[PDB]
Parts: sequence; structure tokens; C-alpha cells
Amino acid sequence: PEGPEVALTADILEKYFKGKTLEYIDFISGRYSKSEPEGYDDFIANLPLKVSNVDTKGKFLWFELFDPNDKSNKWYIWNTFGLTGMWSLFEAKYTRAVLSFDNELMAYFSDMRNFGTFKFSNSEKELKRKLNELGPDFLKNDDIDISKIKKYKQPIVALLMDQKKIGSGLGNYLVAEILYRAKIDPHKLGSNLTDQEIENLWYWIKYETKLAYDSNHIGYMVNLENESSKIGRKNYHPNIHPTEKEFDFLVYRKKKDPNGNKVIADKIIGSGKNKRTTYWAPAIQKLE
DNA sequence: GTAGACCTGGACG
DNA sequence: CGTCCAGTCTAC
Repeated sequence: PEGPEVALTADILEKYFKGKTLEYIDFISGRYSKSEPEGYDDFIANLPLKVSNVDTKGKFLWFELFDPNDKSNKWYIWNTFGLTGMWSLFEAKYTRAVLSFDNELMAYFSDMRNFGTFKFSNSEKELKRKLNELGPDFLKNDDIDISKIKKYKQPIVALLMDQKKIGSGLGNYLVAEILYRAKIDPHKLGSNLTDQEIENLWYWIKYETKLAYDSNHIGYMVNLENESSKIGRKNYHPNIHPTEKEFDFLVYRKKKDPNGNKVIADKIIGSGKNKRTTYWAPAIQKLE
């Protein structure tokens, strides 16, 4: 669940559930079966509700609902995928939440590690502040000012993994692939990047996110792979055209890049128990 | 900057 | 068996 997976998932959810009426939501296992989500009791007390939209910003997804007869009464379902969260049209393994729509329609959210989150709110004010905590969506926003990179004396890989400083949506596999394509050493500080490197990086961020979004089976939303190939793709970053028809890992979790160059599995980011692995090829990515 | 935790495996020896 | 590896928040 990196930006592209969450965006595609929302598009599929919109295809199958926009305009549908939600009658009930149940947490059959995981964290929310042990302790209910924030705002759950009030939400259930207000069902049924019609789904007006399903949107995303970076890795954050949310459902917007309302009472047909009371268009003022607007509710939101906040959802975070974590590391293994997945939505599906069938009750897959690790199903945690079951959404019951009218006419027997069903939607399921499964999450093996249970790192995903759910929150219910009928406050648009709160949702807005939540969205403001996230930087511009790297996939959906075509006019981001990444030149802001230069203001940070931090490793470029850290700045890109951050969901607020420059933009939102990039995760561990996307950043590794983007820096390799841009030929930039992960350790390189944003403050040391040239304007030439900046515009180059921006190019690849768009290329990689769009390629990922257009893919049908990268592997992090397997429960909807059949649906992925039965729905189109919004034309984000209209001017960018990836040559490959399916996203492929050039360095992430690889022993060597496509040309035999050694791939290092570096521990640049995090500390203690939150250390992430950054894959890069020293022969290709340099500090220039 | 450094450490841990949330929670459940898969892959490997 | 055991040992790594696999988004985000909290605390000294």
C-alpha cells in the first residue's frame, strides 16, 4: 500500500460502491474486534448511509457518506492500510472488516499484521486538518514544488519517504526505484542536490508513480488484481509516458540491477525498531 | 539521534 | 527450531 495502490483501490471502491447504501460495518477480528474504532458507535447509530465518494491523498483513503434525506448529515470513514492492508470484493484471509451494503453487496478489508486503521467522523473540519498534515500527492498532483528539497540537510531518501515535507504517497519500494532511475545516491542530502538533479528527480517521481498506478499486479493488492485489469486508469501526469507495460523492480529486493551491478541493502533511515532497508546500486547512483 | 512497540507471517538454514 | 525481512507512532 503505497500511494499508487491506495489510489487504484479507491477507484475500484468507487466503481463498485459509489451511490450504494451502507447498512452495516462489522469488525470480525483484529484490533477493532478487541476494541472498537474511534467514532464507531455514533457512526453505526446513523446507518444506513449513502456512499457519495471514495478518495485518497498519498497513502490515506476515506469514504464520504451522507443521509439521502438529510444531505447536511455527512459522515467519513478514515482508513489507513499499514503494511499489509487490502480491500476486496470477497472475504479473503485475514479479513478484519466487513461492510454490508444494500442488496447483499459486500466489501472486505483484510490485514494480516493489523497495522491498518479505521476512524469514523462526521466532522469535515477534522478531515481537512488531517489532509493538511499530508504533503501534495506525488501521483495526483502534477505541479508540486520539489525544489523545496534543497532546504533540507537530510538524505534524499529520507525526505522522499516523509509524507509531509515534499509530497505524500512514496514508500520503501517506490523511493528505491525512483532514486536508481534518477541515478542519485540515497545518502545525498537534499541541500546538496543541483537544480538539474531536482528537475530530473521530479521527472522520475512522476514516471514511477504513474507506472506503478497503471500496473495490474505489483503485488501489494493481490485481493483486487482481477478487478485491477477490469478498470481503467485516470490520466495522472498526462505528459509522462512509461515505456514498460508493467511495473518491475530494478533494484528493490534485488541482488543486482538489470545490468549485473551489485545492489546494496542499506540501512539509512530509522533507528531502533523502525529501521528501513534502502536498495541502491553504487555503480549507477552517485553524488553528482 | 537512538530505542522500542503494534502484529503475523514468509523465506531461508 | 532460529534468524532476518516486511507504515507509522512514542519516549529519553
